[PDB]
Amino acid sequence: MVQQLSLFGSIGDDGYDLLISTLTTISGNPPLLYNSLCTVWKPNPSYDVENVNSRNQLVEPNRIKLSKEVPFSYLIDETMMDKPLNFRILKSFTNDKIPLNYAMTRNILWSLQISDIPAAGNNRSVSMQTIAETIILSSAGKNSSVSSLMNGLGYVFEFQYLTIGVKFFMKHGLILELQKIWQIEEAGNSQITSGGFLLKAYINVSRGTDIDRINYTETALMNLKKELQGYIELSVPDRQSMDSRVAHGNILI
Amino acid sequence: MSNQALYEKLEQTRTILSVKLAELINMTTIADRNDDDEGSFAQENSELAVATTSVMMVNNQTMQLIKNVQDLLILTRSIKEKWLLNQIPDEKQIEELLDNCIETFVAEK
Amino acid sequence: NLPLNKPRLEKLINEILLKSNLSLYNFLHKYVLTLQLYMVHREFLKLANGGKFSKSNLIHNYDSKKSTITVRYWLNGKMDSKGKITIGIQRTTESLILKWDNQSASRAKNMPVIYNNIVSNIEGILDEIMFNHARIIRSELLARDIFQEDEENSDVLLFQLPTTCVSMAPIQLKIDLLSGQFYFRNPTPLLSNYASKIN
Amino acid sequence: YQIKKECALLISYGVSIENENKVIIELPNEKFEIELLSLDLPKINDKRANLMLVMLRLLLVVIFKKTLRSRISSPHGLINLNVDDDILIIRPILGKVRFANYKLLLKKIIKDYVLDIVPGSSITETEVE
Amino acid sequence: NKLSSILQNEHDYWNKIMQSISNKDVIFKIRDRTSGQKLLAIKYGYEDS
Amino acid sequence: MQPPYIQERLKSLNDIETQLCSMLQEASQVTFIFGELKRGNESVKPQFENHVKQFYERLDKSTTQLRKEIQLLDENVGTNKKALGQDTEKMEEQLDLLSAILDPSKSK
Repeated sequence: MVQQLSLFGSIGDDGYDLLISTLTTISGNPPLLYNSLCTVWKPNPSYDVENVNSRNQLVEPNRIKLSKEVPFSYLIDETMMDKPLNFRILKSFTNDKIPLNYAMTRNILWSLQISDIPAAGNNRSVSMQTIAETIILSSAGKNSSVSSLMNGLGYVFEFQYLTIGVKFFMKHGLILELQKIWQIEEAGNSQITSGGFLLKAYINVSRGTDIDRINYTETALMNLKKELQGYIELSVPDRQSMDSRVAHGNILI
Repeated sequence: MSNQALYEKLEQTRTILSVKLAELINMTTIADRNDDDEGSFAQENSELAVATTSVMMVNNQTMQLIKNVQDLLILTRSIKEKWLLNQIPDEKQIEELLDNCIETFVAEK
Repeated sequence: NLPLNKPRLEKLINEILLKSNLSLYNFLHKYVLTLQLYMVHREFLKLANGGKFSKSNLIHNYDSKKSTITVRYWLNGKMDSKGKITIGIQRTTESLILKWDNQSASRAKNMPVIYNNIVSNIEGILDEIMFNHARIIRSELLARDIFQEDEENSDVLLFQLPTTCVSMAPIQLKIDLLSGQFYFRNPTPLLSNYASKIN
Repeated sequence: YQIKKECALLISYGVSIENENKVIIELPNEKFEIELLSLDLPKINDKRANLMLVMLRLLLVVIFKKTLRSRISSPHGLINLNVDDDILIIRPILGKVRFANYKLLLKKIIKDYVLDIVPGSSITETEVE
Repeated sequence: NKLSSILQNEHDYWNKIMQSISNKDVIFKIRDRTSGQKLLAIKYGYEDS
Repeated sequence: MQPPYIQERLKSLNDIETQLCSMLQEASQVTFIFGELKRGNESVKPQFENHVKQFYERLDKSTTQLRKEIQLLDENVGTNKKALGQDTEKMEEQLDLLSAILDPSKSK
């Protein structure tokens, strides 16, 4: 469980290369390639959860995220082994098509994660969100599989998507991510972040009670934002967009 | 920023042109003009204050020309400085090399 | 060559003499002693950054109101003693003196406890105090007759231990001149463990 | 500076520091002196000293590369070098020399107590990775 | 005449500076502690290495 | 050495201040000639037109070229890093030295 303090933004791919150089001028570090695959699961509507205390609202149903890393050998087509595995490959990832299709992901079926809507009030300068996390290491039995496990808990699959981007590690534990997101269905693959990169700068705090640390984290994030003034505008997203409860449906992408 | 420098050089050039025309007309008609017609407007009422106004013109044109040229030169150097500063931009053989080095030291130690 | 404030000194001395009933000499002596103490503290600060005693060997605390310096050494020493030194103005001679506050040094014979010329040879005085404390501890151990005397080396203690059933051999234990922990020449894991236990 | 901080922990094995610019290593048959000196006949072991300097520089470069790799790997990890673990400069050379000395000593012991006593013994030397 | 003589003098020093300086290197302007003016400085340490 | 683009940029700038110096010099000669023209000798009258025309054409195109340079500044935007490899190159050279030490036939 962490308090994640975050700021968001977006950029057009035209400046992409330039942006990268500037980051290396500041951090002093080179970018590192990465990828991931997230699957979202929701409580089964076939089961009537009368246990939701309607007269008191002790709790509301929520959605579970399962993440995993996928090797690049599934994301590189027959035209791309010649180039080395570095960040420049992202320049060729502008098409809505991608080597990883629905059948391979179905064949695949980790990190389990749950979150809450950010803190209310208009006196917050950065998006503060609470995250509860655990890890699944292995399994066994006659039906050892992620799908069977989540159906045993009482959850069913809803959708999935694939993230590819680069990471920058700066001082004080600040992490800056440049991402491209591909939604995947049997109908096909569609790039929601079409013609651009999604930028997200964030820090993690282990204990929410410590307030000196939280103040330091906010100071670092606002200093970073004030450093990038004039190039990219980093902003607090909409509090109602980062809500992932089942009752109301929307997805920040 | 750069647009401000553009504008500043603009008044720099127009001021050069205007002061040039002013000193030209002043020195050309420095020979005082007497015309009986009322249309002409040239007055030399107090004798020596005429020379005072003349040296006035001299000092003004000197100071303004020198200052403008020096400002332009400093501007050019500043541009060049901005140009310079602001523009942000086998293993196996080693294995036998170290093996020979370490065995040589072991023999020689 | 010090940049003395000549005019301020002129007015100060003139005012003192006008209000004088002696006092000027006392003030001058006090200022000289304070300046000497301050420059001694500055030398300590310069040395501590890169000195041999940087790693917690020596700690110095300076008080301007009492104009005295307390020096604590060998923090990891529990042999019924605590290494303490006091640098301060002597009442009888009105001079800055260094005293090694130790009862073992108090009853020790033919061994001076008070030293002068601290500025010139502070390092030499510290080395002498270190060696004297080590010698006192070694002499106490010899008096207890647990370690035999080493003729070749006066700072090495011989402990008799049987390596085998018939063998009866000495082991050389030495005293660190910086922090003062006993150590063996080639300690075995058990020997190292018991040396740490001794420490 | 790294040599000083590393050798401050090797007093128990016969390594000492003379002054702020000199360190001394003693071996049952040899002596090594490392000095930092201001500018103000080819012997047998001159190449030995040059090689020692070269490998010391190489080990420092390796330390720098390890530091950079650890820094890039993760942001949270505070980069505070451990003297017992990270600083490895004199340890490999000293270990090689003393291991050679002990290998010679055990060779002599085996020859005296086995080879000279029991004829026909066959000895094979191997290194295991 | 005075302006031409002086000015060509600083072009002489200017050309000396231009053709005397080589280049990758971390170069910036710093304010001297004693002088207080802007001077060119180069970072050559291993701090970032 | 610097990349060439900066080299011709600095060459153009140097040409700019040399042109400014030439403009000042020509101002000096035109001021000189106007004195004797006021004195009353008409022989150097034809030279006056040439001097004025050359002075004005030197004043104009210099500012035009400087304007072009400042414009180049407009589109040139968007178009310790060495430390990231610095240790590496140091590493390389050190091993090279070892090679020279390792081979006694090359130490001559």
